[PDB]
Amino acid sequence: APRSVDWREKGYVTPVKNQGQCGSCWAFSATGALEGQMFRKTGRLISLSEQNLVDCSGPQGNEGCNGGLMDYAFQYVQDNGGLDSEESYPYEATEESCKYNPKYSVANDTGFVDIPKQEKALMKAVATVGPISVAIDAGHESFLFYKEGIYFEPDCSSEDMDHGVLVVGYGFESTNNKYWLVKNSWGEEWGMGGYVKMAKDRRNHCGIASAASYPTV
Ligand SMILES: *C(=N)C1(NC(=O)[C@@H]2C[C@@H](S(=O)(=O)c3ccccc3Cl)CN2C(=O)C2(c3ccc(F)cc3)CC2)CC1
Repeated sequence: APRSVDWREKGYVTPVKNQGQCGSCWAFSATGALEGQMFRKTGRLISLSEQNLVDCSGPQGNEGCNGGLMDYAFQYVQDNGGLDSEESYPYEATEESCKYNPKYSVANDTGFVDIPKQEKALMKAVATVGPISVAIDAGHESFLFYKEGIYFEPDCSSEDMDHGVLVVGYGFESTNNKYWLVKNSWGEEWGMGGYVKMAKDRRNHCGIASAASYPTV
């Protein structure tokens, strides 16, 4: 694979969003990945509706503002035959009745791919596909209060993940210096404009390769 990848530089990635006081991280991870794959396919970047996922993907197993899985979101989009745009179905950070309207659908998917649970495989996938949904262990004050540089938490778990985010690339600092470029959903005042550089090739730090996946389109 290349030594560095950054899909943001190719137009694959919407600006950093903010989930607010709703446990919808999984919905932002899933819209991020689908935004990327729709861009790959069509050349058009259109921001997608997390609220549509929050309100409507219960049947697939998601739990609204209480949590969910990116693969269940990808399944919803396939089952449903569409997903509305962010503009048409804006984000409210609370649960409400499903208001999906097929007239405003701007995305589709045909399923999803679960990546092997190794960082080499995750790198392969990022290098070829685009941005990738990942699970991480973000349950640490060091993460909540992260500002700069490559994030490494000695007490991170590779099994107990609690937050869905989006890998948009990877690289290295200087010339234990590799990182994953990770888009969060906590607004642009957290981290590096809303991004974190997660330690890469340090034995699956924080579980970043433990539940990685993307939608097929
Ligand atoms: C986001 N605001 C919150 N976190 C979750 O909803 C996370 C997202 C996924 S994950 O990325 O952690 C994960 C973990 C293991 C395997 C696959 C994935 Cl995609 C699930 N989340 C959770 O916190 C858990 C969960 C699992 C199943 C479920 F139905 C609801 C939650 C505990 C793993 C809401 C804080």
